[PDB]
Amino acid sequence: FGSHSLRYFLTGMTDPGPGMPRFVIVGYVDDKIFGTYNSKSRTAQPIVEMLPQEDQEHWDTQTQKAQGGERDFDWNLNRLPERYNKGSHTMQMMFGCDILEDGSIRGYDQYAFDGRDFLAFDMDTMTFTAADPVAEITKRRWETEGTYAERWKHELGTVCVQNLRRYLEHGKAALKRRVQPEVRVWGKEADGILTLSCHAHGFYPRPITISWMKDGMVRDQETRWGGIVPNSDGTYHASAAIDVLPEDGDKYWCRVEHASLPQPGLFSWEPQ
Amino acid sequence: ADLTPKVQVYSRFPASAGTKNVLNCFAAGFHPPKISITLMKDGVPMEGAQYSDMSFNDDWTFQRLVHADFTPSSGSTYACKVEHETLKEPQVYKWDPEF
Repeated sequence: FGSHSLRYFLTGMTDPGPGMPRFVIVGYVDDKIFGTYNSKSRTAQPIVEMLPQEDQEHWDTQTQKAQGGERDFDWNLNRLPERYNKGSHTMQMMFGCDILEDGSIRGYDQYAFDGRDFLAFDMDTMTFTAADPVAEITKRRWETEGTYAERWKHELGTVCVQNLRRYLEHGKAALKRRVQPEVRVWGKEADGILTLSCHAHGFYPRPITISWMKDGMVRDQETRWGGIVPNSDGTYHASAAIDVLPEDGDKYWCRVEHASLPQPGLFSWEPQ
Repeated sequence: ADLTPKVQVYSRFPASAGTKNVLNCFAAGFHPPKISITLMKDGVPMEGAQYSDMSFNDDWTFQRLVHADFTPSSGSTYACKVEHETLKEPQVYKWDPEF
């Protein structure tokens, strides 16, 4: 089942660290950063490796919208700590939309204060849900206004979906290009135990599987997975390790499944 | 769920002695977002490091990628050193070179 997603990750910080911006937005289409904003540059800009031929007009609009969000977050960090009778603080928002192959859409809009759920909006019912009785104050104030729900319905169900469709078309080359993993298996023995490690370098898209097998049988009970983690160029990394008897090193195989491979790859430890 | 950084270190490309590459450190799962992440070669900070814009996972915890161009040497030790207010002392994570 095919679908695409647009997500914005907004963070405001009272204590971002030396020289770091207090407010940041990172935008993703599917598993790809398409653009960013921060409070130091005060500019929204595309990731050119995904969106190589953007018009300035669009990004002027994004910049002004982001500057508005920055102001909204500045007020949150001032006001919410007092309400919670609560050092440093953060405000976060995750919002966006999906478009699905079946013709439907979804909207998402969630907030967190100090890394804890605060509030959510449900596009379909146009209602807010609070995470706690302090957040309930915002929920009730916003809902009684009527306007917040109308505006967010528009933002998610009209604006977000228009922009997602735009970035899918503009970013087609990067989104559809498959980049194969470069897989290496290495072995290291210590204290009579050979640790086998399988690292998959530089794959795209993000979904990948890695399995260790011996005599055709997966050894999931013994496998340690490193997780899927990003490279700076939009590709990903993942890994799995297993501890084996040194004398058994030659009979273990690492299986890797990825959209760029026509069949699952198989890799073994080949010491000289 | 303790909000301390979870960290791993990895090269962009499969590593070979004397071949230019990029060293990555990815820290995730932490709160608050202020964090020091430093790539280290033989106990000396690596030059030219770049850091990702602050972002977070679906569980709200923060994450950051730091990377620096490097040419791996056998007989150097590479690491990522992380300082964070959940940690009593800086924590260090060794890069397994895979050669």
